[PDB]
Amino acid sequence: PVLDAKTAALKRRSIRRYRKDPVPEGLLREILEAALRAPSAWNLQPWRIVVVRDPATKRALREAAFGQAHVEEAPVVLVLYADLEDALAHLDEVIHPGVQGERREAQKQAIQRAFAAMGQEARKAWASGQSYILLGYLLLLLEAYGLGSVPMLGFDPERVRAILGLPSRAAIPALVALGYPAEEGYPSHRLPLERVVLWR
Amino acid sequence: PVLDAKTAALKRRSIRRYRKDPVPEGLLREILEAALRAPSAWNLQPWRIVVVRDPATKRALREAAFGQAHVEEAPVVLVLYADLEDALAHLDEVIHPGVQGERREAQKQAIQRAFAAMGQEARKAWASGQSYILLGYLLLLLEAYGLGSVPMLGFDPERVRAILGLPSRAAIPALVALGYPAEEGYPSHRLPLERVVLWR
Ligand SMILES: Cc1cc2nc3c(=O)[nH]c(=O)nc-3n(C[C@H](O)[C@H](O)[C@H](O)COP(=O)(O)O)c2cc1C
Ligand SMILES: Cc1cc2nc3c(=O)[nH]c(=O)nc-3n(C[C@H](O)[C@H](O)[C@H](O)COP(=O)(O)O)c2cc1C
Repeated sequence: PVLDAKTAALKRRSIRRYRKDPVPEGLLREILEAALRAPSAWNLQPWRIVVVRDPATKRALREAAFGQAHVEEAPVVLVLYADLEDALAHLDEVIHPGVQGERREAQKQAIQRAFAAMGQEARKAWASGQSYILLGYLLLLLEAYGLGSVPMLGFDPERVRAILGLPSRAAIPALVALGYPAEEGYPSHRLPLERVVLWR
Repeated sequence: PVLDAKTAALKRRSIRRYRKDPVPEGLLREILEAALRAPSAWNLQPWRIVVVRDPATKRALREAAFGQAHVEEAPVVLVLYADLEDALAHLDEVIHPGVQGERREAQKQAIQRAFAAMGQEARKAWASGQSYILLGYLLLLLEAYGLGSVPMLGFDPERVRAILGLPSRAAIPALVALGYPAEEGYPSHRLPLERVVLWR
């Protein structure tokens, strides 16, 4: 009974306490397959995910996340990383299958030229930005399936790269702890609509 | 009959041709109120939205977006901008209402200190990243309500800032054209799950 998207967005709160029940791999795969349909500029999809269930690795990530207890307690921690260089080395995988021959090359050169003119920090920030569209899809879908989650930026990226063996060029836009909820979550407010939106 | 979140994510395609029917302001406000419940680091919510319906302004934005015709043809264009300095000047609006007295100050100083040590480009990229979580929520909700959309980065940000009178420090993570669909949209692929996800 997956929830409608409006109820999911209005009811979500971050959850930091979880039941001890495992999350079935079949259920996780259905959620990730739907979240990976998120759109990105030029269909580049620079996002990459590590699903961490091993207890020793979760304990190591808890230390990298300044001791946040939910990293170790949740049944599953997702590491969302962005690898622009892996995307650019495999551009034929993201170009539309109908766009072939000479059209494919012109699209591929325009993309390579745009990124050849950018530094390492700018590339990481661009690929991280696109990865946050996928994060928005994933948080709404986790709520719609009845799972709780907390996205995190409070961690040392150098330690996370070392524990998992990630490339030095990768950016890590978030860790996400998830599982079946054992708490309601705290009420949080948002700015009034009229403070954020201007009508023209 | 808002769609369930899984069907919305799996069926969405970008739409670039629209009917001439207007989008009622009451319907737009319900969608934006649900999308503005997206989460952000420290609840900072650095996103700001301009709803553009004026025909002359849409024509000016079409030129700024290198002539993309859907900017002028859609009934509504949303301009998503990020203003980190406006968020930091009003930190009392985002701090939890129960966190008062001395606790409020310690939270506010930690936030101000983190951003005082960053340059203008880094601040814009950080606020743009958080704004893409809201973009993910908004694209899924527009599909769930039966509207079509296309998010865009193909535009000159200096021209958009001038047309709307935005601050020089603002980043513009996307323009979004939307309306009732007049086309099915093109089929697009995503990478295989096993290419993007590693199980540990
Ligand atoms: C990108 C990002 C990073 C965040 N980092 C942390 C974190 O490191 N630890 C934590 O407990 N919550 C963290 N949060 C949770 C946010 O504080 C929270 O989403 C926000 O206060 C609104 O609360 P809600 O998610 O309950 O609606 C983060 C959220 C996002 C979107
Ligand atoms: C941040 C962003 C910027 C994009 N910019 C443009 C644009 O300037 N013009 C356009 O026609 N489509 C643009 N697109 C649409 C993308 O090409 C498209 O989302 C992707 O090819 C997958 O197609 P789908 O959205 O139909 O699933 C953009 C998408 C995103 C997410």
